Amino acid sequence: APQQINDIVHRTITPLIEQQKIPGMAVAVIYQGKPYYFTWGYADIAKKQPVTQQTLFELGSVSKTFTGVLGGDAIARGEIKLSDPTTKYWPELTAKQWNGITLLHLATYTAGGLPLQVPDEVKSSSDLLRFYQNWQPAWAPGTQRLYANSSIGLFGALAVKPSGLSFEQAMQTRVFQPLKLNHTWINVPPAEEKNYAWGYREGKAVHVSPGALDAEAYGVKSTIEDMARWVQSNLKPLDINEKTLQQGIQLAQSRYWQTGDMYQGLGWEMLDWPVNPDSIINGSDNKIALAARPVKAITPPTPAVRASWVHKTGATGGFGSYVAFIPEKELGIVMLANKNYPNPARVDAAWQILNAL
Amino acid sequence: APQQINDIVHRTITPLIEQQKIPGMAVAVIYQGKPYYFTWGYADIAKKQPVTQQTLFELGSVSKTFTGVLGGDAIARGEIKLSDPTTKYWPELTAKQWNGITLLHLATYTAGGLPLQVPDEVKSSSDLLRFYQNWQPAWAPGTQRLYANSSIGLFGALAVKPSGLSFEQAMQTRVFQPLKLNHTWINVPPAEEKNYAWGYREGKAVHVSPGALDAEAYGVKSTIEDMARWVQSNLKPLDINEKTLQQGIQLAQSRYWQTGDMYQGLGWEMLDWPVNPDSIINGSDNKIALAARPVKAITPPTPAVRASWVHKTGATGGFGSYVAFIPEKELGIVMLANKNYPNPARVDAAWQILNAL
Repeated sequence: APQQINDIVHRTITPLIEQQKIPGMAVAVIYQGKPYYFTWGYADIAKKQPVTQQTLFELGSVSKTFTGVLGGDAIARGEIKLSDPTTKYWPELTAKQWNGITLLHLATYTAGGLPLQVPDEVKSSSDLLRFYQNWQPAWAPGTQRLYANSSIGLFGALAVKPSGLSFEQAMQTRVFQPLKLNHTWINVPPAEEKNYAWGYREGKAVHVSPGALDAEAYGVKSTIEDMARWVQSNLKPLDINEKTLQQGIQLAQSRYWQTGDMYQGLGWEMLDWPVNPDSIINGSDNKIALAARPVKAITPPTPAVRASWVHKTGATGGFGSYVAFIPEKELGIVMLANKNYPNPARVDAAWQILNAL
Repeated sequence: APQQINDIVHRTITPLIEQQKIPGMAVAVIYQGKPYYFTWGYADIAKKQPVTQQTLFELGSVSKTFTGVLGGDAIARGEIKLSDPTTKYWPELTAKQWNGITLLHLATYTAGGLPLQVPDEVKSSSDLLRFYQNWQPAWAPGTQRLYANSSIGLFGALAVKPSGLSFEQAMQTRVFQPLKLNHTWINVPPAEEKNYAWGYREGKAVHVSPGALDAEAYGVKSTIEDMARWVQSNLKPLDINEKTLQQGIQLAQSRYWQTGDMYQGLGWEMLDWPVNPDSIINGSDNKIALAARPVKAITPPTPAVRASWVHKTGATGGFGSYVAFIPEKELGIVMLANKNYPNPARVDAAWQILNAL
């Protein structure tokens, strides 16, 4: 680890952890293409287990970059089209509303108001179908962005339908595997239970709860080393072999919509680089991030731009994560914690390290 | 040349030739990746110069494919965006109508009615400026497809604006060169003069006349060997060294609009495969080909599909050409003639062969 890196790291993360009261944290820095790992604290507080590079953390919403790529793959494979209507994959989706609602809308929260979370009462696929059928939109599709699980989640489920595979089976075989994402799970196997960190909420050890469209919207668990690869991959997709995956990645970072200085990709989110840290930091605020905003459509879209600050935050009840990278500079970082803490906090920490280069 | 290539070729072309009365022709077939050339008659009748595979032909509208790839390149280069307004690149293009006219519109003949041809009285950049200032649309941008030189021609001129290069310089350096098209010209160098075929029209030997936007709309001259390479490339853009050329290519075969069973790409046209010969044969007729047609917007577009029938016809006063390939089959063909003869004749001929495999 080059000093300068170690430096900004200690400088930056130590206070974050102390301030936020974070139990365990793992950090990776991709500098000029190479990763540098940092670890601190506890995965299991009472069992005194440390956070190692093999520690699995709940990525929460970071899962969405996965789902977005997996769908970019499906596109690249010719199996689906963003331009297709939802009903084409869910025939029984008879409601009119569904009319002009495309895969694209689902994928980018522009469907006109689908809910952030899927009701906890919705258990069966059946429940699920009532749910979607009975939903009426507030806006015209493609007019306003409203971050929602029930949206990109549905997109996930459907995007794998042609493949004949289960969401998780496609993910595995289509992304993890090819990428050597050996310790990435939707479901964590017994073999890895020992490495599965505990989330902490109000001082209680906790694990993501089960719910509809979870795998798709927030079910991925990973290690920093994996997240590191995840980063390199996304940083330089041209280097991956699977042609479809390689294309998928690029599709996920293409710009489909604009809202302010942000661009909505598939799963991912981008801003031009050089960025204005404010925008990023403050924008991370759920008060902004979770809000309903009017979108500008990019017709036709702008393919993945090298000069962007690409990134994503995610949270579960006991975990908080963040990802970001500058494709043009071959630089990025990944931060995973067993505590859900203020986003803005995560992004600023991110901004210091990276800004220090 | 495997027999059943030579066969179907002789079987099909030889007659075509007799039938249309074509003075010289050159054909190439791409089979399983490899190319196979066929030659016939003369290039220079009077002089009795045989068509060779070093013989240059005016591709007319086939140029447009080059224009399209050059165009997708520039976008891969972050140099331009299809979603941007024309005025952005030609600021003096102030008239209202130009309003919501994007580069996309321009590249795809979807601007609302620009004329097929640029009046020949239009000589200066000035003349050119009046022309477009005074042009009044027949429809709203993005509603109708109307094949046009003045459309894609301007797309080509502007797309190179930011690179600072002349249209030709950019093409040479950006496209011809990296592909090794050593005998492809917009303007023919003296040393190539002796290999440059004459066109024949009404028993007259003729070469394309100069015109505004000619380079961009129909200015290239090429050989079959080169055209071959052109074909291969297009068949497997993923093999191109140049990242931006490589993307440009796949950008040029993305589906932006649909009209009938056809999809408008950049320069290129495509249909799914298996294709219906009728539709392709009959569509090739100018009565249809040059007719406005309502387009359906592909939102967002469909990235290049491998199972497609991709092609383009082209002509100048004394030459007729055609190209078609099936990326999924590693199959394609090129027909170059020193005479402009019925397109449907070209498409059928082409179909026969490709259909034979």
